[PDB]
Amino acid sequence: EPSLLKKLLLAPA
Amino acid sequence: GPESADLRALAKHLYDSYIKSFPLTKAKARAILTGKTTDKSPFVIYDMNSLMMGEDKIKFKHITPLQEQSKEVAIRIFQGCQFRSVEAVQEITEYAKSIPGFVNLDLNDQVTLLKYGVHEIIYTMLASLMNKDGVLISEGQGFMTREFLKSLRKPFGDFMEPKFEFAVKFNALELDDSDLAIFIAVIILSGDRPGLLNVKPIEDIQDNLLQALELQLKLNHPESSQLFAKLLQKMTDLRQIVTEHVQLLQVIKKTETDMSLHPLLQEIYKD
Ligand SMILES: CC(C)(c1ccc(O)cc1)c1ccc(O)cc1
Ligand SMILES: CC(C)(c1ccc(O)cc1)c1ccc(O)cc1
Repeated sequence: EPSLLKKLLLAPA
Repeated sequence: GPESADLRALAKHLYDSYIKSFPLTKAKARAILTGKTTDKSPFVIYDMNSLMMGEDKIKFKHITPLQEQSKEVAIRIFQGCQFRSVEAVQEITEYAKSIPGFVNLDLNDQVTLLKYGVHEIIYTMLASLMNKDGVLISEGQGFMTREFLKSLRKPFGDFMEPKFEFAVKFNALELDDSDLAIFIAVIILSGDRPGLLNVKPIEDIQDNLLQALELQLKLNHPESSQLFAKLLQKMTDLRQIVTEHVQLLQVIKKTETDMSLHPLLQEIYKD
């Protein structure tokens, strides 16, 4: 269920 | 004037970000394809024997536990394509986060824009790695022929051909990486994706990106009549490519079995 795209979007450099 | 100078600064910002985000640019790919590089030449996969000879050398080390497995060639290649698509999604996501205004959008809208835009971008950038006879793979360490891909068993032999057809016509436009950086940004900031919560800020960003794209093409391709209009049509064409691709996948999900699909691609393809 959790969004992998959201995790990628939230990671900084 | 003042507006125009800011559009050039935006274009340059996007190019510099594209260079940071995408290791294998069109310029670097074209050098390999044309044979104008000092680097080591790619290993050419044109038949089953050359696939066997080259696959362990160029495949990613951690797709499977032992790297040797009993899956047929067409599925092994499909798994490699997935790994590459997953890496591309991550590169595209990093690029999107550099587009001014993007990270300030509602986070769920950022997700939607990527979900519905990444494959259009993947096929755009794949054209940079293609000519009419094949495609660069494994960060330029391999080259797989179009004929070999066509020779794969019925379902899988049709996956890449529409992308080659698109690429040959797209590459005839002779875009460079500076052009592509803006084109890709325009596609990401599409306000008509399903389920967007706040369309206006997305359209406002896209409108500015479209102005930057038009000026880029007029300055960088002064003799290419109607190039901007042609690129708007390629955006429409890319949606049709993606629709057709999803259809091919649905066939795979029905006729094929034991088909592992990477979780990131599962998220993108859901609905
Ligand atoms: C041929 C290739 C090295 C590969 C990848 C994975 C595999 O199991 C066997 C072969 C490959 C396929 C597709 C691709 O996009 C890159 C690399
Ligand atoms: C082999 C597989 C298609 C894959 C593809 C790409 C990748 O980076 C890692 C794994 C895979 C294996 C297992 C799985 O549960 C999903 C996807």
